[PDB]
Amino acid sequence: DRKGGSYSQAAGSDSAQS
Amino acid sequence: EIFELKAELNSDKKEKKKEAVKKVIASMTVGKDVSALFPDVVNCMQTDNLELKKLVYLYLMNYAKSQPDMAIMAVNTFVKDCEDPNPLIRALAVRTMGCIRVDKITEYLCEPLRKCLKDEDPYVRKTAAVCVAKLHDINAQLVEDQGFLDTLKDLISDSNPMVVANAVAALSEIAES
Amino acid sequence: SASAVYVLDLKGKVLICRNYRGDVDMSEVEHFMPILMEKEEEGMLSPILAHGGVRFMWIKHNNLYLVATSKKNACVSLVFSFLYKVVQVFSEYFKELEEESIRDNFVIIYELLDELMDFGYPQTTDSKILQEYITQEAPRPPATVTNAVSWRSEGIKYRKNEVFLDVIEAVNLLVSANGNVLRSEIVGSIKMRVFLSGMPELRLGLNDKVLFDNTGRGKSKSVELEDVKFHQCVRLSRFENDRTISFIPPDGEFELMSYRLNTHVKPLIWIESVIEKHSHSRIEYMVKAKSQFKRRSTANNVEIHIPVPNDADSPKFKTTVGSVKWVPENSEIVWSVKSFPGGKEYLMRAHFGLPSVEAEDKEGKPPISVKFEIPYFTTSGIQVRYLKIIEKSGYQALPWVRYITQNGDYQLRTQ
Amino acid sequence: GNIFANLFKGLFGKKEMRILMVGLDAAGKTTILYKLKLGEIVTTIPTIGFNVETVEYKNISFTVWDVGGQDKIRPLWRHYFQNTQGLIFVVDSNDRERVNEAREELMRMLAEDELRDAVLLVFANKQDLPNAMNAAEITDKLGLHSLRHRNWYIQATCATSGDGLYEGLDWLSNQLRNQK
Ligand SMILES: Nc1nc2c(ncn2[C@@H]2O[C@H](COP(=O)(O)OP(=O)(O)OP(=O)(O)O)[C@@H](O)[C@H]2O)c(=O)[nH]1
Ligand SMILES: [Mg+2]
Repeated sequence: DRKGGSYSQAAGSDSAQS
Repeated sequence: EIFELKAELNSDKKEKKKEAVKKVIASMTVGKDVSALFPDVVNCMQTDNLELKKLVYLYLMNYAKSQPDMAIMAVNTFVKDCEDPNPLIRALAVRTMGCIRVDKITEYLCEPLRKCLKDEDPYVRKTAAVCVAKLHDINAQLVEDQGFLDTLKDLISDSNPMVVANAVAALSEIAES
Repeated sequence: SASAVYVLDLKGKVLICRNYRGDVDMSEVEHFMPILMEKEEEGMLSPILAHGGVRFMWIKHNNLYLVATSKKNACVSLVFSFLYKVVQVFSEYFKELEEESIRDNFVIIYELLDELMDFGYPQTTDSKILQEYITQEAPRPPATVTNAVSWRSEGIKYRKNEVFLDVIEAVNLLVSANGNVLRSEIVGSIKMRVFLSGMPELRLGLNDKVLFDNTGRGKSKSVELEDVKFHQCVRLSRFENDRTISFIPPDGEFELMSYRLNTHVKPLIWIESVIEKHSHSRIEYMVKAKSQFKRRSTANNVEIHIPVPNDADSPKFKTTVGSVKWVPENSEIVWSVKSFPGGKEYLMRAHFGLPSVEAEDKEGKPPISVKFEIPYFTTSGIQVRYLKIIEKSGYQALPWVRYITQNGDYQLRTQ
Repeated sequence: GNIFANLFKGLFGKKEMRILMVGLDAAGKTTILYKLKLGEIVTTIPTIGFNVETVEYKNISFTVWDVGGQDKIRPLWRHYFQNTQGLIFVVDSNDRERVNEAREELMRMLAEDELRDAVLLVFANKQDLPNAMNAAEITDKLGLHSLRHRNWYIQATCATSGDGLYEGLDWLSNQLRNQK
C-alpha cells in the first residue's frame, strides 16, 4: 500500500471514441 | 604555502599538479589573490586531463584582466585547443577565448572564431556564436572587420535549432548595441 | 541579461561566483549585503536589488542568496528562469542546498556553471543532459541536446516498462473572517514517473470538458481546467490543434500537465473557531471541525492549525477526536488528527491563562490553516481516459497513476 | 634504507632525460620538434607561445619544449628555463640577416647563470639548399668553440629530409646521460 491513493492501471486511449 | 604551491605546479607529477590546481581554485573561491601564480600555471596549461584544462582556463579567465601581459603565453594553447577532436574541449576553448577580456587576445582569436563559425556540432556552433557575440560586444569594429554578421545571419536558417536560437540571440544582442 | 550569477551566504560571504559578461565588477557583491540590510530595516527590500547603474537581482535560497548582478536592461523574467533552472540543477545534483555542498563540490560546480550559460545566455538546462556530460566523480557533449528531443534521451533500456503517475490535487480555500470563502481554487497536478526502455511518446488522454465537447461526449463528468500548462516534452501544436497531448515522456519523475481552475464546491473540511478570550484573564478556543468531504474518503494526517495567543501560557485542551499539541515556536495550537473520515465532527475547547501585564504592541490575527490530505479522492471528478504509450521497437507498457487530494492554501481568516 | 626498487627500475630502463627547443623563427625548431615527436614534415602556424612534446629514444623520454623565435615569444623562454636540464639552439644557416639575431639570442640564453648545466645544442637547420654552411663554418661564426664549460656540438639537420636528427639526439643523450 501507499499513502495518498493506491496506484491504478491506466488505459491506452478512449476505446469508445474510435 | 605559495612557494610550496609553485613547486608542486612546477613538477611533472599529474596528481601533484591536480592537487595544486584544486588548492588554487579553493583559495580563489575563498577570497585569496592567486593572480601572482598565474605565470607559473601558464607552463602547466597544456595538459591531457580535461579537469585540469577547465581549471586552467578558469584561472586564465579570472586572471586575464589582472595580468594581461602574462596572458600572451596562452594564445598558442588556445589555438591548439580550438582544433581538439572532442566537442567539449572545443566548446570550452571557444568560451574561454570570448571570456578573456584582452584587447590583444581577441585579435589573434579571429582565425579560431572563423574556423569554429562553421562547426558541424550544434554545441560547437552555439559556442562559436557566443564567442562571436562576446567579441562584437568587446570590439564591434573587430567583429565587423571579421565579417561575422553574415555568418550569424546564416546560422538562423540552418539546422541545430538550439544553435539557431543561440545565433539569433547573438544577432539580436549585436543589433541591440 | 545578468552580468554574473553568484551564490551568496547567510553572512554575506559569496559561496561561489561565475562572471558571464565581465561588464560588472566582482566587488559590487560586497555592497549587496548592506543594501539588503538597509532595505529589510526599512521595508524596501526586494529580490531585484539596484546598486547604481547595475541591478543585483537576488533570490532567497535555502541557505544562500543567489545574487545575479546585471548591468543593462536584461530580461528579468529570463534571469529568474535561469536562476530557477540553476537551483533545480543544484538540487538534482546535490541533495542538500547549504554551505556544506557549496564548498564541497566546487570543482564540478564551476564546470556546471560554465557549461550552463555563456555570455549571459543559458545554453544547458536539462539535469539529465548536464549529468551525462559533467560529473563530480569528460566525454563529448550528448547528441540529445543538439537533437530536437532534449527531454527524452535515446538508447535507454529497462527490464520493465512501468510508469507511476500522481494525480496531485491542491484544495486551496480563502475563507474570510465573515465565514464566506473568497479564493476557492483547486490546482491539478498530473506528474508521472516514467521508467521504461527507449523514448516512448506518451499520448495523454483524460475526461477533459473541452475534449468531451469537441468529441460530442459533453454529457458526463468532465474536468474543465481554467488553466492547463503542458510539460516541456508536451507538444503545444497538437494541444492547440485538437487537444492531443502527445509528447515524449522524460526519464524519471516529471510534470506533464498541471490543471488550474476555480472551485465552486463546498470545502472538504469546514472549521469554525470560537475565541472566548477574556481581558487578560483567560482564553477560549471553541474550534469545531466538520468534514464536508465524502464519508468514503478519510483525511489522513489532518492538522488544523489554530493560532493561540503569543503570550498565552498554561493552556488546556478539551477536544473529542485528534491530539492537540501547543508548539511555542509556532505560537499556535494544531488540531492534529491521524485519520479524519469524511463527515466527522470534531469539537475542541481550549482554555489557557494570560499574563497580567498587557502586551506593548499587537501581534496580528494570522489565518487558521489546516493540513488535511485525503488520498484516493477526486474532488474535481476528472478521470484519465487512456495513456497512449507507443515505442518504435514495440512493447507492452503497464502505466500506473494514483489520485492524491491534499490541502493547499486552505486558510480561514481569524475573527 | 634499501635501493632494491631503484636497481630493479634501472635494470629495465628508468632514465628519461630532458631537452629544450629554442632558436630563431623559421629556423626549423618547430619542424625539428615535430620530426622528433611524430616524424613527418607537417606545416604549422608560427609558435606564438610555446610547444611541449616528448620523444622516447634509447629507453629515455627526452622531452623537448619548443620555443618560438618571435619577438614577443623570445623573452618568454625564461619561463621554461626553470627546472630545465637541456637547451637546444636552432640555427638558420639560410637566413644570413637573421644569423646575427640567432647568435645574439643564443649568447643571451647561454649568458645566464641559471642555464649552466644545459650543454649547447646547435642544429644546422635549413640543410636543404646549397647556401647552407657546413658543420664548421656555422660553429665558427657562432663562436661555439670558445664557449668553455659548455658541451656544444654543431650538427647539420634538414627538416625536409630528417637526416642528422638521430645524430643530434645521440649527442644530447651522451651529454646528458654518461652511463653504459
Ligand atoms: N620547406 C622547408 N622548410 C625548412 C627546411 N628547413 C628549415 N625550414 C624552416 O622550418 C620552418 C617550419 O616552421 P615551424 O614549424 O613553425 O618551426 P620554426 O622554424 O621554429 O618556426 P616557429 O615555430 O614560428 O618559431 C619553415 O618556416 C622553414 O623556414 C627545409 O628543409 N624545407
Ligand atoms: Mg616552433
